[PDB]
Amino acid sequence: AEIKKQMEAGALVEIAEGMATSIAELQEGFNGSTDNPWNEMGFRIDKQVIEA
Amino acid sequence: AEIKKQMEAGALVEIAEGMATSIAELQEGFNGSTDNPWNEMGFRIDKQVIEA
Amino acid sequence: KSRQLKAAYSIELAQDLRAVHGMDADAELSGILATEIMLEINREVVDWINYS
Amino acid sequence: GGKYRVYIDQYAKQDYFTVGYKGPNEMDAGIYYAPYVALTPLRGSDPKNFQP
Amino acid sequence: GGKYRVYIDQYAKQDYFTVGYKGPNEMDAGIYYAPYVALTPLRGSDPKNFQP
Amino acid sequence: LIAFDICGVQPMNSPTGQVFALRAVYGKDPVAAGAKEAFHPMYGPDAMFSGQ
Amino acid sequence: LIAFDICGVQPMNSPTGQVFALRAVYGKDPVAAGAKEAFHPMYGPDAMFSGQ
Amino acid sequence: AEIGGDHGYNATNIAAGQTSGAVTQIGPAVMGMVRRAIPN
Amino acid sequence: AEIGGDHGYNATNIAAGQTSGAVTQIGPAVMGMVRRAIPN
Amino acid sequence: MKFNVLSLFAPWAKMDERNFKDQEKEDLVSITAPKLDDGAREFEVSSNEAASPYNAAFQTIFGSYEPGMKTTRELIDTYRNLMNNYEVDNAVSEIVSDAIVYEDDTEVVALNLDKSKFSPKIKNMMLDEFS
Repeated sequence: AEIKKQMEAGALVEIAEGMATSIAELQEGFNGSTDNPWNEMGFRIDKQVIEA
Repeated sequence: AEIKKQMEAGALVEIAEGMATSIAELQEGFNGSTDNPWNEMGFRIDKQVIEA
Repeated sequence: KSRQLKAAYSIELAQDLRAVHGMDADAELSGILATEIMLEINREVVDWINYS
Repeated sequence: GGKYRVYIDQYAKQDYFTVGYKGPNEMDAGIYYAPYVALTPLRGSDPKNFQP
Repeated sequence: GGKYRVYIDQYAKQDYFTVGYKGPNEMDAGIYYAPYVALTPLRGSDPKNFQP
Repeated sequence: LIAFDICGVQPMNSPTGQVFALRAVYGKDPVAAGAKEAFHPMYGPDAMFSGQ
Repeated sequence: LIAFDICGVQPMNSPTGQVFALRAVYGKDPVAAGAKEAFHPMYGPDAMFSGQ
Repeated sequence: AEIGGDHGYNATNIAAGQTSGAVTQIGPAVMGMVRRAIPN
Repeated sequence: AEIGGDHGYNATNIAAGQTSGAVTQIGPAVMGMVRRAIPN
Repeated sequence: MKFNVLSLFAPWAKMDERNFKDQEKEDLVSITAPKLDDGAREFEVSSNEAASPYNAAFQTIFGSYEPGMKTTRELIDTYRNLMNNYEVDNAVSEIVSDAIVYEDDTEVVALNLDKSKFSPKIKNMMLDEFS
């Protein structure tokens, strides 16, 4: 609620942004494993069973 | 000789076994693991010379 | 400015995902990552508008 | 009314609307996104452990 | 004698033989070798010294 | 009575069946407390995750 | 090599496989220490069981 | 008597095909799989 | 961390399709059932 | 799980299934080299004696769409690039013109049932289908 109040107030509002371009050279040179890595996404699983 | 006698005795049995996926899967520091290099092999060519 | 994601996936998992569930899921991981990037842009556009 | 294109902000935090204008041109936009590079895949492996 | 298949164990440790049975029904053999994955090749090169 | 008008069936022609499901995730560890669901319907994308 | 001439294979389409067996039993309890079985290469029938 | 027995409602045992009776099972039949939709 | 993972070689867990990795299994590929010979 | 039921194509598959079964029922076996000369490209499947699961389609998918396909992609695009070049366009247009023709009040390529057949009733129906 407090956050919503500050948002309504215009005091603190939504934002998102891309990464500074210096990473462009650093990352092309990774191009995978590194000290300044890209984060990761994937999936897991689920399953259920039902007795008759 | 002593080993062979023990083998005849049934004390010691010839065995071979594979690896758990859980081990092989993370060889060579994969996914944060370590101290698990792959076993590896290559070859060597020798030379001999004669006199006619 | 840049935006970028890592898949970080193994081998045996896909082999089994295909044999067991009919999915290689490398394509699925690709999907997820690319999807997430597009979702993120959609929000940046909206969020920047609301901000401004 | 056949006049405004209505969209749903599924992430509204409270309850609000934004009304805006977009012209037939790209200059008459208010907000711009010049992508230059987008959703470009990377494929390979890390041969040290040879994972994808 | 037309009765038993004859095979040589080129690595026999000393001197012995083993006799056994396998039926026409694959399920009935005692020993079950059930390959799933075989000879998956890997290849690439080292990013730091480029050895293959 | 209202037999099954709004109910699924999945007839179980064999008792004690099973059903699968899959959640997409983000945060480098599909099996971990705190891991987040990429497409959970109630939540937005973590745009910062792939950005600055 | 002596490949598999003397073994069963039952090639896999799974990381894992299972084999089920039926055992004829007797003495009113299929699961018990001391339970008896009808078919076994090294045991005779219990003639006094159905008998006197 | 030859009986079916039952499961303990232990998802593990159900998944494994293990009941208290005379015979074990192969495992639960597959009733399909559910994935979430991707937002527009 | 898209890890295959594995079973603990605990038949219970194998049968139930339970592993340490990202996904679970449907079941262990049944390969038939053994009957005993009936003597002559 | 995601079984290749192909319910929208399955009624066609039924014809293929029958033909396939005949390949197994028929005695076109005991062939040293794997019976083919020119056509579709083979990929491995489990294959061990009777190992022909639906996953065979999936193994085929796994082992393809990269080898073969990339080559194909290059060849087709190349051919189109050649097609749009000067005198390539002509050579093909003239070849096509001669190969496929149309003319006023004439027939077009057509089925010619002038050799022995089981029945004229069938022949009439074959002509109807040809059209």
